[PDB]
Amino acid sequence: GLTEEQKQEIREAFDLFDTDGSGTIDAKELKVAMRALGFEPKKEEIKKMIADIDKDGSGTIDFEEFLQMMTAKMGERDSREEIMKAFRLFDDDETGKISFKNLKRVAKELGENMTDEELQEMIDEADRDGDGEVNEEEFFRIMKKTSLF
Amino acid sequence: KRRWKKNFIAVSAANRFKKISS
Ligand SMILES: [Ca+2]
Ligand SMILES: [Ca+2]
Ligand SMILES: [Ca+2]
Ligand SMILES: [Ca+2]
Repeated sequence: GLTEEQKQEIREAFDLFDTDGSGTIDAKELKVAMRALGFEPKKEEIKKMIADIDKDGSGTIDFEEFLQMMTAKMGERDSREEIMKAFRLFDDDETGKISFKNLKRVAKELGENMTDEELQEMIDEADRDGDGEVNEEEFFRIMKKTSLF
Repeated sequence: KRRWKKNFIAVSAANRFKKISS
């Protein structure tokens, strides 16, 4: 059973695909978001993404369809590699740590309108060992996913 | 806090959609 805070966080994530704020992800919004993140999605690959999550035949994913997607069961092994896959999406320069610049790169692709101060406070709060970057452990930790690391 | 997790959930979603395609 998800708290309001966990639903809210999913919703804020939903909001980054739904740029026109219609309350749905269309196929063209999905395509723009996947390219930006560096996956090279194909027109037909997008049709399958859309069809598999939209359960009411609208051709769009609303927050409730997205919310099933983002709360479906997953084993611990699958979930670890999930966090890991996401950490490596950031690590662009393959250095083993998430730097200010990684984050700035990723916030921009998702269309976050963040200042450097706001990015630095995001770096600052995860850091922990005071090195100015975010390693694997402290990544797991700020995601509130400690027992997986 | 929420910013970190928000990014996580968006990038996790990207990763799920990619998984669906293949
Ligand atoms: Ca929309
Ligand atoms: Ca729908
Ligand atoms: Ca890095
Ligand atoms: Ca650190």
